[PDB]
Amino acid sequence: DWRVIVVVSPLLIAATWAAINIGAAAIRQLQDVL
Amino acid sequence: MDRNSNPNRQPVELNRTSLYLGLLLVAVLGILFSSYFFN
Amino acid sequence: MDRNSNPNRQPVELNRTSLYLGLLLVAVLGILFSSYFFN
Amino acid sequence: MTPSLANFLWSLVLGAAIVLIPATVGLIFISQKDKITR
Amino acid sequence: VTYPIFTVRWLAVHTLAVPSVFFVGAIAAMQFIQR
Amino acid sequence: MQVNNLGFIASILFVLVPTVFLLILFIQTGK
Amino acid sequence: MQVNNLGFIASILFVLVPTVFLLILFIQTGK
Amino acid sequence: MESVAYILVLTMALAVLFFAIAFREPPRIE
Amino acid sequence: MESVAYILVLTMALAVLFFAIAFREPPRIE
Amino acid sequence: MFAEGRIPLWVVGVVAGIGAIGVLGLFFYGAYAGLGSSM
Amino acid sequence: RGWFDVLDDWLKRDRFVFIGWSGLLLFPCAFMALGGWLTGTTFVTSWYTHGLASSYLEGANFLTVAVSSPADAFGHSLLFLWGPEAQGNLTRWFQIGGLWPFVALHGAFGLIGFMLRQFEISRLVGIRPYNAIAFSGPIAVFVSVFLMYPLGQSSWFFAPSFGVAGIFRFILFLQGFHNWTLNPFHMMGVAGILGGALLCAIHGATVENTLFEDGEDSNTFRAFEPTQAEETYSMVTANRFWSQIFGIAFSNKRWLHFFMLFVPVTGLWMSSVGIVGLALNLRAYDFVSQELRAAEDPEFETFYTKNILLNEGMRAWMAPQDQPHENFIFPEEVLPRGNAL
Amino acid sequence: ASLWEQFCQWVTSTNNRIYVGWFGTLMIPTLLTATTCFIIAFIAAPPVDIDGIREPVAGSLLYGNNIISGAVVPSSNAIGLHFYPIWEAASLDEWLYNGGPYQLVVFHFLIGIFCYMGRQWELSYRLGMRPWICVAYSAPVSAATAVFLIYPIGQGSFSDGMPLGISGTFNFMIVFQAEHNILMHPFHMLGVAGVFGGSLFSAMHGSLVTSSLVRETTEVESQNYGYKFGQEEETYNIVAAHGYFGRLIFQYASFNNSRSLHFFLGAWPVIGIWFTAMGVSTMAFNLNGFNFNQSILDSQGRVIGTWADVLNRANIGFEVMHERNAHNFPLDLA
Amino acid sequence: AQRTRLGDILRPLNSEYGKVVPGWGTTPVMGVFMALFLVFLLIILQIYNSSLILEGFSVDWAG
Amino acid sequence: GTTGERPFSDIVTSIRYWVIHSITIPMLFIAGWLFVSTGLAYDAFGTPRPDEYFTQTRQELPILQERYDINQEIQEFN
Amino acid sequence: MLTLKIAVYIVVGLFISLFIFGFLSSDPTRNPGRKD
Ligand code: CLA
Ligand SMILES: CCCCCCCCCCCCCCCC(=O)OC[C@H](CO[C@@H]1O[C@H](CS(=O)(=O)O)[C@@H](O)[C@H](O)[C@H]1O)OC(=O)CCCCCCCCCCCCCCC
Ligand SMILES: CCCCCCCCCCCCCCCC(=O)OC[C@H](COP(=O)(O)OC[C@@H](O)CO)OC(=O)CCCCCCCCCCCCCCC
Ligand SMILES: CC1=C(/C=C/C(C)=C/C=C/C(C)=C/C=C/C=C(C)/C=C/C=C(C)/C=C/C2=C(C)CCCC2(C)C)C(C)(C)CCC1
Ligand SMILES: CC1=C(/C=C/C(C)=C\C=CC(/C)=C/C=C/C=C(C)/C=C\C=C(C)/C=C/C2=C(C)CCCC2(C)C)C(C)(C)CCC1
Ligand SMILES: CCCCCCCCCCCCO[C@@H]1O[C@H](CO)[C@@H](O[C@H]2O[C@H](CO)[C@@H](O)[C@H](O)[C@H]2O)[C@H](O)[C@H]1O
Ligand SMILES: CCCCCCCCCCCCO[C@@H]1O[C@H](CO)[C@@H](O[C@H]2O[C@H](CO)[C@@H](O)[C@H](O)[C@H]2O)[C@H](O)[C@H]1O
Ligand SMILES: CCCCCCCCCCCCO[C@@H]1O[C@H](CO)[C@@H](O[C@H]2O[C@H](CO)[C@@H](O)[C@H](O)[C@H]2O)[C@H](O)[C@H]1O
Ligand SMILES: CCCCCCCCCCCCO[C@@H]1O[C@H](CO)[C@@H](O[C@H]2O[C@H](CO)[C@@H](O)[C@H](O)[C@H]2O)[C@H](O)[C@H]1O
Ligand code: OEX
Ligand SMILES: [Cl-]
Ligand SMILES: [Cl-]
Ligand SMILES: [Fe+2]
Repeated sequence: DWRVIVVVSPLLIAATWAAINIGAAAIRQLQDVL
Repeated sequence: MDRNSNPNRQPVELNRTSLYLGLLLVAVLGILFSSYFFN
Repeated sequence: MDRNSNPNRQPVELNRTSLYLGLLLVAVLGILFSSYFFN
Repeated sequence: MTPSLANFLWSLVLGAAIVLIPATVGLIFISQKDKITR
Repeated sequence: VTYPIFTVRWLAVHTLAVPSVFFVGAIAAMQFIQR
Repeated sequence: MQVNNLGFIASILFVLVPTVFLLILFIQTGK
Repeated sequence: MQVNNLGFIASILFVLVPTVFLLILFIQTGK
Repeated sequence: MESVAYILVLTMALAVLFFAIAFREPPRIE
Repeated sequence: MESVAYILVLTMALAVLFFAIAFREPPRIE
Repeated sequence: MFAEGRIPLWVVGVVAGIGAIGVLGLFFYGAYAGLGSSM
Repeated sequence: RGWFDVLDDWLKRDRFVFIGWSGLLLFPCAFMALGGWLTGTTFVTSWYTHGLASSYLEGANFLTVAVSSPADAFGHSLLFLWGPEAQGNLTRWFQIGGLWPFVALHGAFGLIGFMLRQFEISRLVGIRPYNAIAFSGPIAVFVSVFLMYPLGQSSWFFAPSFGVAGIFRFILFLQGFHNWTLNPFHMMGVAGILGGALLCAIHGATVENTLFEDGEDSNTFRAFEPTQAEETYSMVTANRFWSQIFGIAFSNKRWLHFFMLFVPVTGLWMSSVGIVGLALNLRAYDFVSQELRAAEDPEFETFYTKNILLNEGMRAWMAPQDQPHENFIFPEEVLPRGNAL
Repeated sequence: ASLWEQFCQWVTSTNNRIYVGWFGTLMIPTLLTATTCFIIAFIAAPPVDIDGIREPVAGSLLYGNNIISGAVVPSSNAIGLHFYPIWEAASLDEWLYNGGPYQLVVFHFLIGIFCYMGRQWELSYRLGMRPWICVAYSAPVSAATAVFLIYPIGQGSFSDGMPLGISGTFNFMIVFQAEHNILMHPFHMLGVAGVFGGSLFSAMHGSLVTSSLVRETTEVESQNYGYKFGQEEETYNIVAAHGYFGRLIFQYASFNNSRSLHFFLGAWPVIGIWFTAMGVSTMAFNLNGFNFNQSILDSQGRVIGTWADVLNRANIGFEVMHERNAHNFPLDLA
Repeated sequence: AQRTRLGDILRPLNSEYGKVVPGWGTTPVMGVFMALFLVFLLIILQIYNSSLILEGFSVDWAG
Repeated sequence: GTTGERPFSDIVTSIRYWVIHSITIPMLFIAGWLFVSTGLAYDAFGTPRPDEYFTQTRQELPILQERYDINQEIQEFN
Repeated sequence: MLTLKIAVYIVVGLFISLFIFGFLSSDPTRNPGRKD
């Protein structure tokens, strides 16, 4: 269903925005805690 | 006026034998009079 | 066998305030439930 | 073997796999990563 | 200073706030349904 | 049997009240 | 009024028995 | 005669009130 | 139901007897 | 604004509060329009 | 260090949200119950179970949305998503009222988890577990009302619906069909709740108005320190005030606070007992002596008999819509009503 | 010195077992009058024609009532809001038949409770306390005034005051719901929050204090004996209580200031009861609870039911039966 | 501590006060039996509840 | 008194939080919006649309009556 | 009835006058703190 695609795409976009703006420090923290 | 402790007050006692005697008296009086109370 | 005094026995207490509270509780429970007992 | 029997057994299996033992695995993993330093 | 970013508190916050904002968007949209 | 409708209350109180009087006096004895 | 014939005994005992329980406990207190 | 029972229990409660006020255990600072 | 009352009072007397024998105040020479 | 690198917390509070007021205002508006408005 | 000790350490770490072992039960079940209620009130209808709209999507508001009880046709079926009714169909599961047992059961286990949490945290910090004991009251209410009452009745349909107006409907239903106000157990519940509110108000005010002068500000709130050893208000002054105003007063702080626990908790427990009775239609509905007298004396009228008439009216007018599965057809002429109304 | 001064020092004396005070000089007579009349009427008052239709309602124990069903019946609808003291009746029997005892008891009781609130202020002033316990008591006073005076005033008759009885109270509530939908009134919802939350906070506060009691006794005696009246030290560990509660929910939701905590305990139920008293007082002017009857229509225009419609059905069932002989005309406006 | 003949007969049964198995002991097996008990209770509940329908019988007075 | 986590005020007054959230929060808002406005919610939850409470053949409340075959019952209700 | 009305009027007037003149008798002075 296309309705599924258009209801999901905002969620995905929020996910990628958060990732691209937090990922360096998030991976830093993940590695530090091993 | 002032409330002063009363020095005439005394303990009351009922020893165990007196308890048994009184309980028996009460029980037998009940046995006796219950039939007449019911009539 | 011998009858030895039991060292676990303890006094019970009910202070005056506890007496008033219990008497009031009993009285109000009676007030509440008497109508239903009579029906 | 009725459909409701199959669904009950499937409920046991899926309850385990979906809740009981991703949660146990995750809890064990994290407790052994972030460990209290005495 | 220099605290962790993701924590149990982070997850507790989002587990609530994320569906909350989703639901609020849904209800806002409902405000414009016509019979 | 058509007995007096106050018989049960009369008999029970007739026994009960002196019973609790004696019980009170005995239990408090030695206070 | 046609009330339950056990109402008087039930109510009176309902009050009386806990009353004497409390009275016994209070009066003996300090023994 | 159930009126008697009602009056009885109500009077019991009221008497308890009067005794609990007049003959209360005095609060004492010690 | 007055049979219940009769049985009750008789049982009260008998219980008093058993307690007065078994749990009597011991006579003690002193 | 008054300090560089961070938003004042009162500004954030004002903005979030206005957003919340707008959300509740939209819900109250919808009480009178569309579904559930008795019209 | 065994794996169990390591897990125990991680679960009991001092963090913003304590987890504990009880959290393993509390947080998923509580989240399920809350999210189920929110989902149902936002999206899910009661059209097929009750013939009612009960979601925001249908146009209902906060006061009228509910997670409605399931259809009476299912009796006391637990209505698992995988159960013989829904058979794994989520849409159908929503439509038959499957969300109601979902919320009720997850809420019951969440309540268990929360009380286990009270026990666990009390044990960890080294205090007595009287908070959990106090919480037993709300648990008794939830168990009696949301589980035992429908279990004694024909089905889950007659359980309260999780909603504001649904609860109001349950309340009025119990008045009209059970005469719940006449029930002595409910009156003890009311006494406990109103007494708890009274104790809360009077204790708060008494403390706030017998405070010691421990600061110089008109703002008395910062003349207290959590580590201070002395009482912040005068118990002696409070006791004198209430003794002279009311006749009696607390003199023991510990008894005072135990009483503040005792009153509402006992109220909840007594009302739960009454609800258990109503589950089996064991009502305090009537006073038979007054019924008989009124039946033979058409001039005997009391407030009790007037309330009986009100209940009859409510039942007749409400049953066809409240119980649609019964197909009650009450023609206009059989409806009781007074003159001109 | 002077006789009047001596009397003033006696009335305002803090050494009296029961404080009298100037408000007490009104409270005591009015409250005693109300109590005596209430007891006499509740036991032995003859039936009262509350609805003014010559349909007397038996309220007293001697006329067939139990404690649950007994009441002091509100005065007749024919009286309306007229003042009906004993001396305006042709005889005591007429006064009784028209519900005069209700007016006597209610008016004296209301004066008494307002004077009780003033007396609370007065004693707080004489003892050097802060003055606001009476403010808390103003909530129950507001509620009682709403149900005994304000609602009859707005409705235009003391027959529509709350009866002085248990079953009479229930009748009052049921009719009130039928006519005003008080359950769907937000002020009554605030009252429910007030009392539910007040009981909740009473249970939490008592349980947290009891939970954090400092060990001062043995396992035999009551822990209550660990507290001595007038002791300076604190009897429980508020820091331990805060640790427990701030871990039960989270740190910043827990009071650690006892003064703020007790202010919250006072304020929550008082505010809730003020709101519910105002709810009754404004429903006295027929500003009723929310009406969502037929608020949801389908696309064609057929009404879709909600729980509010079921509630309305129950209300109608109550409405058509209440005071079954009193209405002549189709609309229940009075 | 009065001795009686029956007391001496019963003495070895009340002699192991407080003796424990160090560590976790049989706790895993206990947990396994508890899980099996839970599944059993679920089965009989769902049968009684008519949420688990088996062939060969009906939950009804007729059997 | 901090249990270790960063204080909320510090996080929500920081620029990075707002760079993240001026996007994330509106996206969930309009995702819920689109959930409603596309009709997905109706089909997912089985909630009738305003024109589907009644059909041209069913004018009465579609109250479920059968104990185990509700799928077919709902289908015949339409 | 008239005797009753007069008696009640006198009783009520006396109690009200008591309350009024009592609060006029320098009542703010009757406190354990400051008397200015
Ligand atoms: C699960 C059972 C349950 C729940 C959740 C509710 C909930 C509610 N009831 Mg109800 N009620 C119930 C059972 C329940 N009730 C039962 C069995 C009866 C008798 C049949 C009633 C009769 C009743 C009446 C008559 C009324 C209510 C009302 C209310 C509302 C206010 C109540 C209140 O403040 O009290 C006190 C509780 C507190 C002061 C503590 C706060 C509790 C809040 C809600 C906790 C929420 C915390 C947070 C928001 C959760 C999110 C997590 C967070 C970290 C983000 C509330 C939403 C009122 C209403 O309808 O309002 C519109 C009202 O008028 N109830
Ligand atoms: C969503 C919520 C989910 C919640 C999940 C909770 C997380 C898991 C908590 C588990 C706690 C219960 C076990 C307690 C630990 C223990 O008993 O000893 C720990 C032992 C001792 O081992 C070893 O033994 C050594 C010696 S001894 O133990 O002293 O004997 C010891 O030194 C060493 O430490 C130890 O490694 O270690 C184990 O490996 C035994 C595991 C057995 C656990 C019970 C199994 C029951 C669950 C299965 C359910 C399905 C069954 C099938 C049904 C069809
Ligand atoms: C205007 C002044 C005149 C007063 C008239 C009103 C009388 C009110 C006096 C209260 C009586 C005390 C009863 C408790 C007996 C008593 O004396 O308690 C005394 C008690 C004092 O407790 P302490 O702090 O001393 O307790 C310490 C330990 O000893 C605990 O036992 O007060 C309380 O417990 C408060 C909680 C109970 C509050 C009960 C109030 C109930 C209201 C009345 C309800 C019945 C009405 C029925 C009508 C038919
Ligand atoms: C159902 C189900 C489930 C679950 C789910 C979940 C768990 C979810 C969720 C969810 C959620 C969790 C949601 C949410 C939400 C929300 C909302 C809807 C909100 C709101 C709100 C509001 C409206 C508020 C307002 C306000 C006020 C009033 C006060 C102040 C201001 C403010 C703004 C805050 C599953 C799938 C598992 C399975 C199947 C069934
Ligand atoms: C409370 C709170 C909060 C919030 C707040 C908010 C959310 C808001 C607000 C507010 C606002 C938002 C405001 C405003 C305003 C404005 C004004 C006040 C104005 C004015 C003016 C005028 C007067 C006008 C005039 C005119 C006219 C008359 C006509 C012509 C023209 C004009 C218009 C000029 C915070 C967080 C902070 C803190 C805590 C809590
Ligand atoms: C801060 C909180 C407030 C932020 C959100 C509020 C937004 C304010 C209005 C935004 C614009 C409204 O935009 C509105 O979109 C809806 C989508 O349902 C359209 O609605 C139209 O299509 C929808 C869905 O197909 C139908 O349900 C509806 O009956 C029909 O009118 C309206 O024609 C348009 O007016
Ligand atoms: C703490 C424990 C919590 C317990 C609950 C946790 C969630 C449990 C959800 C279990 C859901 C069971 O869901 C059930 O899955 C099975 C297995 O795929 C589906 O079964 C489906 O696939 C299987 C095989 O693939 C076919 O044989 C079957 O005919 C078909 O229906 C059921 O139709 C569905 O109802
Ligand atoms: C916030 C969460 C919201 C809840 C979820 C919202 C989405 C709703 C899901 C509806 C999806 C489709 O819903 C419809 O019903 C269920 C979904 O389980 C499926 O049902 C099918 O699979 C199940 C599971 O094995 C079996 O019982 C059987 O094979 C059949 O019933 C249908 O094939 C699907 O068409
Ligand atoms: C200390 C405070 C001061 C106390 C002083 C006040 C004393 C009391 C004064 C009350 C005056 C009596 O009030 C008087 O009542 C009579 C009753 O016959 C009224 O009389 C009128 O109504 C009555 C009915 O009640 C008729 O029977 C009568 O024929 C008619 O004249 C007068 O109109 C009124 O003047
Ligand atoms: O009086 Mn007692 O309630 Ca007030 O509404 Mn009209 O008036 Mn009667 O009718 Mn419904
Ligand atoms: Cl009526
Ligand atoms: Cl009319
Ligand atoms: Fe306190």
